[PDB]
Amino acid sequence: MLPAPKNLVVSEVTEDSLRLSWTAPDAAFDSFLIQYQESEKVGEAINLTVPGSERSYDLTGLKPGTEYTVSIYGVLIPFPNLSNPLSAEFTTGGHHH
Amino acid sequence: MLPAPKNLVVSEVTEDSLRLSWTAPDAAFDSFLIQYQESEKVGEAINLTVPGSERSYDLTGLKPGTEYTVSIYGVLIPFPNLSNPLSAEFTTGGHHH
Repeated sequence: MLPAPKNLVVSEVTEDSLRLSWTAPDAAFDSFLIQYQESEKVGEAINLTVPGSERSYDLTGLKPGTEYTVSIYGVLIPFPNLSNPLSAEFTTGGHHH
Repeated sequence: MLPAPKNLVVSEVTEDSLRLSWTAPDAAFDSFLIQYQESEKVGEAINLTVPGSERSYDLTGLKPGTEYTVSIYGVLIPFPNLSNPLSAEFTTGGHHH
């Protein structure tokens, strides 16, 4: 289990936008996943992804006087799993020039 | 350790091309990595990736009467690792209309 980001805060609160900020734990991430949605309306979260270098993000296109539930996760993208190799030597037709 | 693909074979041998074929083990892959290079020339492998649905691939742009070392690996792309979420409820300015 990777440690969660810490201290999710808001600033630059307007009628249609919110600046999110957070702090990195003792592990670096490739990305942060930010999920958000109106706390009351029935429906699905909107998913945003930002590079792991980032510590703030501006949410935009929001509604005035409205509560939003915001969740942030650290994301680590593992290297792919490789099998053992299978090898052969194959030779094209004709003669080498 | 994922099991290797099996039975790497060649067909449609021409002066400039080789059809590779192989068999899947008792595990499915997202992709196969195919590395190939002239067996004798000093230099780097060429890396090709094909979807895990595939069981043959045509190597092209080759030299006549030339031996190529070919290696194939199964590739599995894991789901990303997620931290625990950190959540908050934030509220935009103004009044709801």
